[PDB]
Amino acid sequence: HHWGYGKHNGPEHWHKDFPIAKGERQSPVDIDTHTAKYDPSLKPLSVSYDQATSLRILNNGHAFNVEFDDSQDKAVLKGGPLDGTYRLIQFHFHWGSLDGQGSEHTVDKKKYAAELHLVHWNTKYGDFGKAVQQPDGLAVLGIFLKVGSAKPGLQKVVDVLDSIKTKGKSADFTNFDPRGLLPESLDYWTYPGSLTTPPLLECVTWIVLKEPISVSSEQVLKFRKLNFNGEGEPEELMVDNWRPAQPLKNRQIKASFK
Ligand SMILES: COc1ccc(C[C@H]2SC(=O)NC2=O)c(OC)c1
Ligand SMILES: [Zn+2]
Repeated sequence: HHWGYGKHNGPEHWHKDFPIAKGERQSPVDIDTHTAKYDPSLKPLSVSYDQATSLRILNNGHAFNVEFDDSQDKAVLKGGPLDGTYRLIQFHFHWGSLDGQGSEHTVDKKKYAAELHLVHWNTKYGDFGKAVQQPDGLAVLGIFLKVGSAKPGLQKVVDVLDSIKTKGKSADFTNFDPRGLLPESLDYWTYPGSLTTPPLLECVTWIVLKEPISVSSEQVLKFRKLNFNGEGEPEELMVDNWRPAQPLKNRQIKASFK
């Protein structure tokens, strides 16, 4: 599979190798704030990242992933719409060429500069590969980025990017605290969806925070210096690595807040 984000291999082409691209619960979606309904049944959201163990940062030619040790319940997401325990395995971002685009989810059609995805898997399925074959296998916590003041908790990530410029490069990335990427409020929207890259599996409970985080123009500029290509290949800047909004179809987006 040679999927990407260019004219010739981008989102509009994915359906040929991955027919689920036109399925019934695809992500991302536009979040219409005037349609999403407060759900009093949602339990409190619990982000328990105190024992998180980051390992490594990898440029995979699509984004960069910060990977965690998920061999035990060290960093978990629970509560909200979720039944049981979801283990943090990695986070990554999607971003734009310009500050007015980059997010995958949109809010009343507004695009943010970027979007952070913290990917977790349901521990009742034993491993990640099994979890992605289930409708309730993953929980992705999505956080919007806007350009304003610098995010201090992001700078350790920004500073390692020079060392993973091209596809297939990785670097040791220990002792990174993902709590420094969260906004103040955990108010969220939730809906059932999919992975936003191939293989596009319909296995995700999306939890999208309402409050964006602010990052500096300098921070996001350094994201944009990454490369999609491998070392020694013609430079293709890693920008606009986002899938656009997909049809909502027969789904409701629930709000955790009034
Ligand atoms: C096979 O299971 C997976 C799971 C998650 C991703 C990451 C995707 S899903 C998302 O929300 N954003 C992304 O980039 C994946 O990518 C190959 C593959
Ligand atoms: Zn993502």
